[PDB]
Formats: sequence, structure tokens, C-alpha cells
Amino acid sequence: QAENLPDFTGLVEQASPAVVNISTRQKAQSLGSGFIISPDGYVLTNNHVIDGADEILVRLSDRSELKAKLVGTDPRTDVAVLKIEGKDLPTAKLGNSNTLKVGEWVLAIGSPFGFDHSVTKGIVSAKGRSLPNDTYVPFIQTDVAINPGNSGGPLFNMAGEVVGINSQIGLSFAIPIDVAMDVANQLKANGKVSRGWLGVVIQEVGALVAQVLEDGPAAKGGVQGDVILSANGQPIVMSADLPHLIGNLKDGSKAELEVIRDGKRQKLTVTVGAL
Amino acid sequence: ENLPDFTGLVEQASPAVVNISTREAQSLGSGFIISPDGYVLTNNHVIDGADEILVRLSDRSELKAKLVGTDPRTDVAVLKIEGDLPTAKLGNSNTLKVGEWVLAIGSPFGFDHSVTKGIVSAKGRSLPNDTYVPFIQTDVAINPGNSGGPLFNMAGEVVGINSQIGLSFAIPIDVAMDVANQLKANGKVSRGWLGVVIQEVNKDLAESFGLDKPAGALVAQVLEDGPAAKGGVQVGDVILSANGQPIVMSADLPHLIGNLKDGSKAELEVIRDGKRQKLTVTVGAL
Amino acid sequence: AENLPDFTGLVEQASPAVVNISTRQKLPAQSLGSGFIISPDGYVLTNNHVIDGADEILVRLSDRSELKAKLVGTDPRTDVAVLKIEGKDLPTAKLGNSNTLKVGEWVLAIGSPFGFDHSVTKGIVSAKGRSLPNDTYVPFIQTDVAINPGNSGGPLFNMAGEVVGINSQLSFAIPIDVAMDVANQLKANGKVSRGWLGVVIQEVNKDLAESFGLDKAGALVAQVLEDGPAAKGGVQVGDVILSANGQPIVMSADLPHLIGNLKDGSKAELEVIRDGKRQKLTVTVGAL
Repeated sequence: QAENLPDFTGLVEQASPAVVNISTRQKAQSLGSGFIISPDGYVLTNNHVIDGADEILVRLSDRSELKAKLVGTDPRTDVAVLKIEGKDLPTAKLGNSNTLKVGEWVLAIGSPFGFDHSVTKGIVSAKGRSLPNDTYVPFIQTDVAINPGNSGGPLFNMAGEVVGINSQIGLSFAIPIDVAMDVANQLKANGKVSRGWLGVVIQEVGALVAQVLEDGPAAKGGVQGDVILSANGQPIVMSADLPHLIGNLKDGSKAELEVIRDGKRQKLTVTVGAL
Repeated sequence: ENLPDFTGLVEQASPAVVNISTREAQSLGSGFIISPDGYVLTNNHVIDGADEILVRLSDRSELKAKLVGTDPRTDVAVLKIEGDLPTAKLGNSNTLKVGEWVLAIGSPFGFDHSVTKGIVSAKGRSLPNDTYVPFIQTDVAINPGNSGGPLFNMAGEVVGINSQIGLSFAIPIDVAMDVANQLKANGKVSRGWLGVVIQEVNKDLAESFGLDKPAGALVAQVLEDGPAAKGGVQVGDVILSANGQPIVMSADLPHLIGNLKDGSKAELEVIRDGKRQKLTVTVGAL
Repeated sequence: AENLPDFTGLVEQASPAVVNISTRQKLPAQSLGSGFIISPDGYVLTNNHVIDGADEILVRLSDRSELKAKLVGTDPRTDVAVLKIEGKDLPTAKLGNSNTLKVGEWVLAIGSPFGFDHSVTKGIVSAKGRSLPNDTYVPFIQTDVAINPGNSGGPLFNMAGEVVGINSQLSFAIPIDVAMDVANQLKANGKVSRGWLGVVIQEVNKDLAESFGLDKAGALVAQVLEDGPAAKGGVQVGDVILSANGQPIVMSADLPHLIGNLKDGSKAELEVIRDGKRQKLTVTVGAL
């Protein structure tokens, strides 16, 4: 049987070229991994790989070394966009992470310690939009091996399409490529991600306001202990349905939320903010 | 790729995997449904110390669980909820072969399932520090919250309980089902016990005897007030027979005696300073 | 509803030769790790770090036979050890080629961690090389098999059942080519002899190639030594050695590797860049 087991050698060969090493210099010190999403030198990575670096060097498989300026970064999704200078650079095909199915085979490729690629296989362990410690950023979980230096490299389906950005944090986490490409479009066009802001901490039940704030715009509209079942007309089946919605709202726009307090249903409007 | 994957197996076998929480609800681990009327398996060490036990299904229903019974030695616990629940098919762990693909499913933090693939790394009934529970070892990934959930063969049958207490450990489903039948019918596993603690027999400790095949159980510490003390057992005694069953394995001994009924005497054949003899012990319980 | 192939048949054919390595002396039966039989008359490979400090070495087969082992030889630098036990037609592991191992290939580590019983873990080839920021010599394979206590020193199998590495530990293995080289040396001489550098070197990126006039490679000596054979040759620190005895140096680790295979006392002709000028210096190579 075993000799008839398919393997990732062709996939490694076809999908490694676009994966790069991200380093900085004191003024060959590896910071992590990343990949090329366009032949003219746009590169994705993690915010936490480039944070604190000033001169950023991108190191290719042909072992070219290129100077990178930081196009933009988003700590909340932990996504960073760099730009280097080339023409017809090897570029990674991008896929859809919403069609990723739990149980599918995936392949992480990094360039952890200089120009060389390192490769690890696994499956999709889980997907979601939530954690007990956060209600914001959707995630993919895989049982791929954890490496220092692989963080920021891409996560491949068996067709060689990027389905995620392998961020390190025994299961390993990745940013769904749908979210990362969204964030990267934003950073590329504006330099920063804008997110509509609510002065509330929520918990599940709708979304159960567990801590409304002072000087939060929500306080200007209402008080704590309110189960928000819709905002701007969209049902809240999950508490995590709410922040992304508010996040996609433009600061200053009105948001109409329906809340239940004591069996009583009501509606309050808020001029949403940012950050 | 033409590589087969576990998506269909995940769909068929996740529904019966449940989250175990206590009392907002604090996730303790995973478990699975072994009968459509609500008997649920898990680890003892997932529910130890919990008082209010909540079982959280994939449909997001939450059900109250009474502790049917627990066995710390095998680390198996049986809970009961009230509902035609999705039920996990059970398999045979003795026919599990090292190198077979397996799939662990958990429900680690809330209603959502998490999944990891691997192979059977090893099987046994022994470790340098313990003789009393057989084990499966796999190279499945280790998760907190996956503990107590099932371990599936590629056909969707449970072959083990993922305990993981850098390879991960599972209780063979044969042993877990044995313990669960006992817990379900009596509330406690009753187990026959001998006072002496034994060690294996290698060719370095093969003296006090003329035995020329490393086998048996080398008593390393005989005890007081154990019925074994009444049998006439001395430290350095190689137990080759228990009730007629050969002891090629040191672990052949504990499991045998464990299934013995308390109060029933067990006739053992031992070699003491080269001489072969037989002494009977009224087995007890822990 | 999808059955991929598995490793059960591979486990059956390739486990028999994997053995446990133990020692016996101490104050209150001790497994040190794993190894494998590479010859039916009892030659056994393992890691240096498994037998280091042991006095009596015991080799334990799956048939539960226990055999006394004489230490044929060891090489800490590659972490390779060769033992000898006494048998005839012992189960023997087929050996393969590690240079043809491709990143992405499936591999199977087999160990015998605690006693006579075998443990098994699967994975792929994650990476290959001969260099790391912590060493400029040892070639390596990296795999994502599980890391186990007791598996170290056991073999790493390709899907055909040939040994491609020694699972030394992501997990590290010694490529079987290097290990067999080292084992032939230990078996015939008792020790591996290696030619001596006289200087520790560093890589050449773009910045250090602009530093000292280096157009576009080589090995940039980062620390020349005293009484090193290079010192007798005239090697000042900051020297890019591009060839030695005619062999191109594309990366720094090409160098020790070369010098390692040179016989002590033999000629070393090195081509260096010194403050923009090209030159050649001769060295009487040494040994560790």
C-alpha cells in the first residue's frame, strides 16, 4: 500500500518558489516567512514577523536579496504587506478559504532560516470566528507541525492555492486567505485598516453585552446587560456575528441595533466610531 | 491531489462527539455518545472534581449529565443525558494494526469540533511505571480539550478513547467498553488485587531459579496483610502460573488477577530458590 | 468514506531490524534509545548520544533476545555510533540513498523506545541541507514525524522500506549516505579522521560582498585562528575563500566539508580575496 501513497513532492516543487524569507539587519537575522502574491513584488506576511524591524530584507529561492518597504500592517488580524522590486517574480496562486473543509489535506511552506524552504503537511482541524478569549478574528486550525520561522508563510491546499497564512499562534493557526486578502487590499489602498468600533465587550447567549463602556459610543445609546439580536437588520446567531458587522461599518455611520433587556424589545441607534 | 482525505469521515463521525463542561460554562474536555438514549463516554480526569456536568452537542443543544460511573485506573467515565441522539459506532481495538490511519475528534472549547489525523504508533498493556491498563499510542496531534473524545478508524468506528495523559495515548475501546458495561451495571469497577508489586523478567535478574526463558513476574516488593502474605510469598518469587494461565508477560499477571472475583482463591505456581511450588491466596479488592 | 494507503505492511517488513539500546550500571533495565541492524552478523547503527556514558551496552530485539554489544566506534560530530553483537542471519535493514530523497516524500520512523516493543511514526521530508546558523558542517534531513523519547538512534524509512536516515532529533535525521560513510570509517579504523580548518567562517550575503570588493559566494573567514594550519599559511580574517584545491565554494559549508575529507598533512591550495586583490595560499592541513 505505502508505496502507492501520494505525496507532496510535485506540490512542493510547484508551490515553493513564491515563499520567501523575511529578515532584518542591525544598523541575515531571520524574522520569519512570507509569500509573493503578485509578480511585481507585493508580499504578505504576519504583522508579528516584521514588528520592530526597520530595514526589511526579502530573500528568494534563487537567493536574491531584496529591499522591502512596509506597505501596511494590521495587528488585529496579524497581517502585513511588504513591497519589493522585481518583474515577473514567482507568485502564489490564491484560493478560497471559505470552501476549505475540515479534514482536507494542506501543506505549509516556510523559509525559516535563510533562503531555504521547509515544508510540513497536515489537515484542516477546524475553522471558526471565535475563541474564549476573543470574539473577532476568524481562524483555520491545522495539525501541521509547528516551526519557528515558518510563521508568515502560506498554507496550501493540494491544488497549490494559498488557503491561509500560517501564523504560529498543539494545533497551529492560520489566517483564512479571504480575510487576509481583504485586509491586504485595504492596506494596499489606504495603508491601514479601518474598522467600525463599539464600546462593548460581549459574550454569547444573540450577543450578550457583558461589559458596556463609559465614553464608548454604545453608552451614548444604551447600557449594559442587553442581548443584541440584530444590528442594522442582520440577525446575530453568534456573538461573533456582531463585531465583524460593526467592524465593517464606517466610522460615523448610524447603526440601528435591536436589544432585549427584560423581555422588552427596543431599538437604539449609534454613530459608530473607529479602533 | 489524488490523495484521499478525511472530509467524509469527519461528516459521518463528528455528530456524536460532544463537549464536556462544568458549572458561564467552563469546558473540561470531550466525549462521545455510545447509545441514542444518552449514554456518553469520556475520561475520568475530564470530569474529576466537577459537580454540575454539561454536555454540549453539535446542534448547540446543552444537556444536563448525571455521572453514571467512573474508573480512575482506566480513566474511563460514563455520563447520562436525556434525549434519538447521534451515536458513534464502536469497533474492535484488538484488531487495530500499528501503521493504520486514525482520526481523533474532539469538541475542545464549546459546541465546535476539532479534528486531527495520524497513525497507530504502538499497542500494549505495559509501561515502565505501570502494568494495569493496556494502551494504544498514536502520533495524532495533542490538544487540550480533545481529551475524552473518540479515536476513529477510517471506517468511522471508535477504536479508542483519546486520553493523551511526544506521542498521544488512547484507551483501547475493548477495555473502555468492558469498564463501561461494568460502570453502567454496578456503578464501580470491582477489581481483584494482589499485594505484591512485580517487575518483568530479563536475563539479568534470572537467578533464584533455574528458569532459562525470560518470562513470569518478578515480585519486587511483597506486601503485608495482603492475602498474598497469607499465601506465603517472599520477595524474589517468580510467579509463572496464576490459576493455570501462563505468565510470559509480567502484565499477564495483573489483568488476570484484576478480573478475578474478590474472595475467590487463586492458586499460583512460583519458583523460590530453584524449587517449584504452589500457594493459594484469597484475592481481595483495592 | 475515503481509504488511503497505510504503513502496516511497511511496519511488518521494516520493524524486525529496529532494536532497543540499553545499559545496566547505576544506583536505583535502562533503555538509552533505538538503533538498527545494518548487517546479519550483528553490526548495529545508532546515535553517539544514545551510548555516551554507558558502560555495558545491551541490544534488545523484537523476538525479545538480549545481546551484549561491543562499541565498534563513535563519531560525536555526526552523532553516529556503531555497535557489534553476536548472531547469524539477524534481521537486517535495507539501506537506501539519502541524496535522492525529495522534500515532500513520505517517511516512517521506527524506534524501540522502552523494551522489546516497537513504536512507529509517519511524516514527510520537510527539508534537506548541510548547514544551519549553529553549524557549518553536518548535513541534515528534517521531517515532521512525531518526536519521541526512545526513538532517537532508530532508522528513518522511505516507503520502500530502505533506510534513508538515522532519526537523531521538527525532527532531525542524519542522511544515511553520511552515516554509512561514517560507519565504514568507524568499522575499519575505530575513529573518523577529519582535516582541520584553522578558522571559523561565515556566509557571504550582498552586504559583505560589497564590503571587501567581492563581486557577486565563497566563505568569508569570520575568525582566523592561532596555530591553525591556515595561520601557518597566511590567512587574515575577512578573507573570502572561493576555491580550495580547485573546488568552487558557493556556500561556506562547501569548505569544512572539503577539508574534512582531506587527509591530515596533505596539500591545501586556497584562493582568497584580500582587500580586493586575488591570491593563493598553501596550507598543511591538520586534524581535530
